[PDB]
Amino acid sequence: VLSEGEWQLVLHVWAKVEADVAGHGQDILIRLFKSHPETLEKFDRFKHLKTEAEMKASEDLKKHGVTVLTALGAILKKKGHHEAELKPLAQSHATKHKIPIKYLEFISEAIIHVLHSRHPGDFGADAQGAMNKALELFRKDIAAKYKELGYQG
Ligand code: HEM
Repeated sequence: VLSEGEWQLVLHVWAKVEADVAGHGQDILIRLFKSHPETLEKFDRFKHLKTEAEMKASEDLKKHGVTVLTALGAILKKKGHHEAELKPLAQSHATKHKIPIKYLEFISEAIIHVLHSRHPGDFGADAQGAMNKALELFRKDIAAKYKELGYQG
């Protein structure tokens, strides 16, 4: 469980994410796609994009980056009590999108990278630690839904 201390750190950097969701959402998906190319193959919708410059020029990709960060933001502000929000999310990812839990680990890593680039003084070791925990709790609750459905672990 995150402490109320750790959540404060989490929601304090998230409030600045919210200052430019689109921006952050674009950087995050691009990092994920470049670092883990197989992840791009899960999107029929963005599969055509070949270069970083193309990804950057895609307004539709920018639009999906807000969709994603918007769903994450709502979960995070629930501080742990996110079951209604998480559920539909795990359902669609396991069963429609077929996204392995491992791929959820790579986007976490992408998020924590971008946050670090964008908000140094706001994302020290301590907040990095808190965000990592929040995303592990995310991963863990989603995993328990996947196993219940007969996907991944
Ligand atoms: C922070 C983790 C993530 C969050 C909060 C998130 C959120 C969303 C949401 C809200 C949607 C639209 C509604 C729905 O279908 O659920 C969506 C669509 C989707 N997500 Fe995620 N997602 C996450 C991670 C991933 C990852 C890692 C992948 C693949 C590598 C993935 C693949 C997709 C695909 C294929 C769609 C369908 C989009 C479309 O074609 O319109 N998601 N995601």
